[PDB]
Amino acid sequence: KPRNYQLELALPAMKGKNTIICAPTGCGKTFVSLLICEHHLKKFPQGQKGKVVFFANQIPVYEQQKSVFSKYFERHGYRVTGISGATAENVPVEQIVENNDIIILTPQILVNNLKKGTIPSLSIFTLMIFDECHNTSKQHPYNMIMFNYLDQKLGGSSGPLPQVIGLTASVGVGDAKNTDEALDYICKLCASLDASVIATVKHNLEELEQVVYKPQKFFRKVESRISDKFKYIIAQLMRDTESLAKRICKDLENLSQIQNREFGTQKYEQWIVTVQKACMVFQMPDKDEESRICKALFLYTSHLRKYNDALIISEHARMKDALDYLKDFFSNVRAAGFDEIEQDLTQRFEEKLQELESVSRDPSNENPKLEDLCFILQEEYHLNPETITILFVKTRALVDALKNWIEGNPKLSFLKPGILDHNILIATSVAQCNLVILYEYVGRARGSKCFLLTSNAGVIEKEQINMYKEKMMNDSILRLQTWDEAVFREKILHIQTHEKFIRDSQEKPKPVPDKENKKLLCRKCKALACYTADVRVIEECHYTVLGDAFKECFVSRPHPKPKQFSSFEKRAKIFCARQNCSHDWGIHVKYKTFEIPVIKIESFVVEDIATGVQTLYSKWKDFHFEKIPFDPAEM
RNA sequence: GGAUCGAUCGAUCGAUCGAUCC
Ligand SMILES: [Zn+2]
Repeated sequence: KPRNYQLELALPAMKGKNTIICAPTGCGKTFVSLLICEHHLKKFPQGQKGKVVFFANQIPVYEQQKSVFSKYFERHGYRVTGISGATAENVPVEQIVENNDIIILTPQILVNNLKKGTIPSLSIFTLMIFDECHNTSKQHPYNMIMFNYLDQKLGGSSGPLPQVIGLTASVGVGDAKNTDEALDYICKLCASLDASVIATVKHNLEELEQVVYKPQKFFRKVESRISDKFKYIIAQLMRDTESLAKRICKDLENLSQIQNREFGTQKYEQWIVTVQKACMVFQMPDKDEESRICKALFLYTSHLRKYNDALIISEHARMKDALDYLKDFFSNVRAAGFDEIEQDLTQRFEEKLQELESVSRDPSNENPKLEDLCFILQEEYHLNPETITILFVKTRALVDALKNWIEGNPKLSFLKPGILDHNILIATSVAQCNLVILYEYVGRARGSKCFLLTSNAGVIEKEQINMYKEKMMNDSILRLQTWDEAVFREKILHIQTHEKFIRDSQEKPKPVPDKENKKLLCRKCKALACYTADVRVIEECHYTVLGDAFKECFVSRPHPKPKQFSSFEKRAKIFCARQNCSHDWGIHVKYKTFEIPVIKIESFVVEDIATGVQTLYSKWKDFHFEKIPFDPAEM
């Protein structure tokens, strides 16, 4: 039943103006959107038909919205449907939009349609409902739809424009420090979404917080370990590896010029990636020993990166977990390669393992952060044995490490694995949620706690300034609601005019393609893969090769997760067809009836025939050449 | 495969991590 609370948010939208309706409850926002849809479709006279559209960004929320809209809008006789990645194949989306009223298509589908030519004008709709509209920041599908909307509006051909009624939970601040910058950011959001009112409950505050978030904070700053024998042994191993890596590259310290680097930090991983991407462009004229040098440097650098990841895991998670990670990596790479370099590194790690295993089993080397984590878990469960806790972790390499720790720790047995009956649900990013534990990470059950565990004061200061930013965002929302409509509409119109101007400004023309027939080579092998004259672009995003000689240059491998995406269907991945390379080149797909190995320029190095410079690109867009379109008439 | 977002880190750009969509 619609209560007065759900109507105090819908009143500013039923009048016929664009809003930024915001509520902390999901069910509340859904019911408000349903009431707005009902009041908007029922207000039209006879002869006209409404085409309200809903924008869900995720598949689960899309399914929930489609289900609730189909169950609600039944007695009214409105055709409600939905379009996603599993429905926009060989269906005339124009026929779906023209013959429906409450379509709930995802925003990427509407962006693709507006780009293709289907649905030329955006005036076909009469009410747009953006779900979680605080994502309208930059280049987002919501922002691209709003760019088309503002271009058709300010362009001087404004037709029957639709209402752009939004829906969010937090208006968001971004990186504002003073109240002026937060007000500017909220005005920029309201301009990009083109709304004149920010609906927020200012009358019904009594029954607001009965069944809402109502969180709490229990910051717990901890210290790191001191008896770091494992870190010392791994640092000695990495120093030996880096020392024996300089036998072929004397200026390895010269290739990456940033600062002093230390083992076990993200800066070391960045230095590793930089020295990898810098030593992969050698131009030795032998082209035979140069391949061995590049492969040896790639192997040493991959081993250093794995050791650095193991150090970070041992710093955050347990020691046995980092040891298991290193053993798993070594066992996985042992079956792929059999060269003397891999043998040397594996035998060195095996020599160190006889002592690393004894060091890991030492009960006096337990992490203190895991210690007081299990302590606070024990005390909170002794306080209440029916608490469904969620433990957020930064890396996905630790969501399973902490699960193994919970399953192995004898001091606690009441917990169950809940990697995302299941008591604790160890997740990474997003129900009851009776307890949250942000472990090194930077809405119900009134009485729930939220413990933040970290070994750095940085996260504590960031959470403090985040609470201050939430307070200042509430104050700025009150200040904006205090304003009238005229000056606010003029301000948002000026903001969107300036944004349209600066957007028309940054228009990069077509870069002049090189008429030279440059070629591609593997990363860790430097073997001739294919000439760029043999590369065909499929849909301005995907690239493939049609050469018969290229068909034998790779080897297929079953994909761990195949899923078709509106154009193709995945079948397998492709690897380099050498003795001990096994380098990830791309993915094998089917377009309509053919089998095509679509490659990625990330795992490739470009070599020119004119000069001979070896360039390394990241994405296809940065790579400029004669993009020959895919011709099905050939093969 | 491609795009998008967020966090961290490093010289307006780049790297890593995580998530989303097509
Ligand atoms: Zn290769």
